[PDB]
Amino acid sequence: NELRLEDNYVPTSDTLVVFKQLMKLPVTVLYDLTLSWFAKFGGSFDGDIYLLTETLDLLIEKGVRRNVIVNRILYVYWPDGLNVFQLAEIDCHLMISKPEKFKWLPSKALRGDGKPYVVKLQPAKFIENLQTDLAKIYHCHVYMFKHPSLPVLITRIQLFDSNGKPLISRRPYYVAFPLNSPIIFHSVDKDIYARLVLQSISRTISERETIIFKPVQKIPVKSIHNIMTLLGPSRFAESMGPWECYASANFERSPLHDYKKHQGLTGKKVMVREFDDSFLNDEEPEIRRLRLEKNMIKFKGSANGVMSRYSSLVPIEKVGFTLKNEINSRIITIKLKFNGNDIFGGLHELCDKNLINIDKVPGWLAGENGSFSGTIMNGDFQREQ
Amino acid sequence: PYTWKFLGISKQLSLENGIAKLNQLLNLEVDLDIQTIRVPSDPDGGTAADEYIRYEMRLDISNLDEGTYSKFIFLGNSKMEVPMFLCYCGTDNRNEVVLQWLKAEYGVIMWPIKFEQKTMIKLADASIVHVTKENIEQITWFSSKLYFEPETQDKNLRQFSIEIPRESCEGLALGYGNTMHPYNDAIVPYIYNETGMAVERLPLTSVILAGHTKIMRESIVTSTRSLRNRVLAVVLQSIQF
Amino acid sequence: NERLEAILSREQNLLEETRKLCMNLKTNNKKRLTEKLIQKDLHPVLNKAME
Amino acid sequence: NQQIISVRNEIQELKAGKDWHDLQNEQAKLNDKVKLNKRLNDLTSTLLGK
Amino acid sequence: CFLPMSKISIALWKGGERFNQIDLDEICYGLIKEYGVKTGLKEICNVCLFPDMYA
Repeated sequence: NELRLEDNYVPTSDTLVVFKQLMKLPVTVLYDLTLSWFAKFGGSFDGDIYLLTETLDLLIEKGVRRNVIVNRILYVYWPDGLNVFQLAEIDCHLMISKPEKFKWLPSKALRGDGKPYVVKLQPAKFIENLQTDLAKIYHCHVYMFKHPSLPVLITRIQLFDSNGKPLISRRPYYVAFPLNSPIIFHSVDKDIYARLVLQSISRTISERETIIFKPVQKIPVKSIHNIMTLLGPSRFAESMGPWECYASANFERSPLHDYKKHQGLTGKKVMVREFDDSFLNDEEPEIRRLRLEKNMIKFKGSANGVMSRYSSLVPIEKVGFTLKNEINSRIITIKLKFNGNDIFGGLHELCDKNLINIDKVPGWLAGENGSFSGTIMNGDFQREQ
Repeated sequence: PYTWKFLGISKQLSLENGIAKLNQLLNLEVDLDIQTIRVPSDPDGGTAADEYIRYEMRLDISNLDEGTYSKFIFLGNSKMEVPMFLCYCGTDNRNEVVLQWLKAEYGVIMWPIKFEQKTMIKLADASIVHVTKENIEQITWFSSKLYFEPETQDKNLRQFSIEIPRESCEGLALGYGNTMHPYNDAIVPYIYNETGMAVERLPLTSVILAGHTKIMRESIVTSTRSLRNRVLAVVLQSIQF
Repeated sequence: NERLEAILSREQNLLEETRKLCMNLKTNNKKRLTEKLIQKDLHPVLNKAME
Repeated sequence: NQQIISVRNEIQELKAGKDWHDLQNEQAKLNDKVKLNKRLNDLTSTLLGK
Repeated sequence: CFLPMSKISIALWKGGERFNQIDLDEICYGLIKEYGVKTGLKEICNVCLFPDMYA
């Protein structure tokens, strides 16, 4: 059952798609990349490692464009094609550089009666166990790397199908494992291959007891950094929006700190709000700056703000809110649908333009439960699946 | 789906002046309709201010050709500033030939019709209300939804919608009580009552009823056979100063 | 096709064994629930517990 | 392929189902309850009778 | 742990005769587990001290 692919294998790939893909990379990452590539697989160049150094050094010393070096890589050093390990390294640097282009989707791990289970994934064991299970079904080549700035482990999985005399590659599948969290991030794809990969991952983790994977949400998240704050292990996972200051915990100092600069002793100046409805009937620049600051606190949680200034901590693309209430001994419901880039950020400026009243802003509309489309019932928010 | 193009009149004109001389330029027969009815602004009583005169005719011979069908519906007053307006549907040469003929006849000049939030919502009130042959007013309800398109930088919030099931519409008007303007006292305040957004201040794109009408500021779209009378009257007051 | 055919036959055999064990466990649980504690030998201090 | 997938899906579903684990749970409670009654009845006969 | 820890156990005698300390441990472990500490200790006296109330 040697269906796994070694590092020396050269899968078939179109030279045109890889031609434009390498153009997106800067010269500095295309320089050192080929140097490690020659140190592992060699090349068709008539020289050793040292000769390939000054020849490539001359190109970067001349400030030459990105096009010619890509042509040299594709048609001179490796004219036949690119290896499977070689292809995986390219996507590794693209993930680190620009993470906005790649989708993500959460998944919760449950076992037994439903208690959440924290994953204790190990790199060495997971590589062979996943390969062994998928060897009998398809050709599998798994390569995982640790995120440089985050504790999340990113796993790259590809499936190969036979045909062009040899086989060809398919679309990749990405699975992200947080360091310590019961939630698994994975790329969204509705394919028969995608279902097999996710199911096989559940089995190899369930060596102790049976574990099921359930999709928490339907709408994907644009960035890995954004999805790490909302659902990964962090202090901002639950408290957000108006409660963002609690996660930062900057307002309260240590009990052993000096008492001279205490908030209670110093005090603060705030605007007296009027509970009488004068918004429908509709200046001091000292009162105007308070009006802008009142909207500043409600949508971000702090007067200074935590990261122009209208952007939120994490953008949300789609939210669906259903509000239910009982009037005249019967249920009255209304459905609100939103769409945009930063829905909660966009709602902030509408208060700045005095289009909507800031006092009568519900907590869910303010920005609480970011990216959680749910139904509000009797003043409480319930997750909708 | 029939799209209606709206249009106003500068000063009151007479249209039945020369139906014989409106045809030879067009080379086919056009009929005439003379009609006036009561439009009760208040159910208790009505003054002489609702005295309305309406004209209607068409330009066609072929009933099979439903696509090439157009109607010119006139209605208006004679005592306020703007006497009347007009509306038409469909695209054809017949939608303008008469229009030039009274371009150079009476000296009235036209202008596109402008709608904003103060008017757009109240049109659905006249659309949903019904009148029977016994002068009894009952309301046929529809699940209205609203379209909002706020202008913003970064396109952070470019379009959002509010949908109301109209059984919940039923539960709102009954709570307020018997009202002749359901969207004054059951619907529009309730959106501000719960979510705190002012519908009128926000830029509104469309108000959609459940399979009856299609209201947008640029043009009104309705799947009915012909437009009603309360709709035209409320349009007239709205465009009045 | 031949190798995967054996895999299909092997997995469904384990599938039947596990399901028939669960069905047997359900029948055994009903057997243990009745005739073992509701009869006359019940303990009055456990009668409140059974209430 | 889906024949393998569909079968494998319900292999995990039956083992990870709440009902199957409930059968395991009810086994422990039923075995414990009969044990307590047997011992508690045994001592009462010993304490009072010969 | 570091918080204070409390232990509960019982022992009974019949005119100076010591009972088996083994079987008396389960009957006190499960009786107060199924009814709580507050109520569980009440029927310990009801069973040990009032055996004729059962017969």
